[PDB]
Amino acid sequence: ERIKLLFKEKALEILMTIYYESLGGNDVYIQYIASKVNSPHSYVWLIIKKFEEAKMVECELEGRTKIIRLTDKGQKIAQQIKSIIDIMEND
Amino acid sequence: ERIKLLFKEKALEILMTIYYESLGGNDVYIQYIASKVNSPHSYVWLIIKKFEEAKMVECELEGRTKIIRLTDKGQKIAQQIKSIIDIMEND
Ligand SMILES: [Cl-]
Ligand SMILES: [Cl-]
Ligand SMILES: [Cl-]
Ligand SMILES: [Cl-]
Repeated sequence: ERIKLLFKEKALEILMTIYYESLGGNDVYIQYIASKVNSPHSYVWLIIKKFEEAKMVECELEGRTKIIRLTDKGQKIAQQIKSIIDIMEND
Repeated sequence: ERIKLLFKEKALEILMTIYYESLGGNDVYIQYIASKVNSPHSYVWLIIKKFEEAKMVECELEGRTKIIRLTDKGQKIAQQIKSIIDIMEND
């Protein structure tokens, strides 16, 4: 909510979902991101393409499965956002 | 624009305006923030109140002049956003 004050909530949760899922050791599937966030599949896809345009993620097809990975740039950004979230939540 | 992808552009520019103005040594006046950002005075005031609620700024009246200052919390957040902006702009 203080988060909504500064961030686009939907795009943020997509980015951080990719971050935590990859950090945990999972290949990140677009379907998985959808199950975790409050957006329809088509909206997730749209945001992923925007991230790709911004050189923050790369995606590739493995058969019928879309896999998303953070670029070094996307990773740094997610890490910094993680700290902002921490700071915002700690009074 | 990649900024708009993740951030609320209007709130962001208000926060960073406070950050750079204070860093330069100015008392930050609400009127000044308005001259720098693309928002009407009343919208700036609304955002400032939200920041105040989030304990990121404090404001006070000096006569008829509203002065805004970042709290330690607001300062840390602005600093982290500064790095994100830098990262986003450097390919
Ligand atoms: Cl992997
Ligand atoms: Cl990379
Ligand atoms: Cl001062
Ligand atoms: Cl303080």
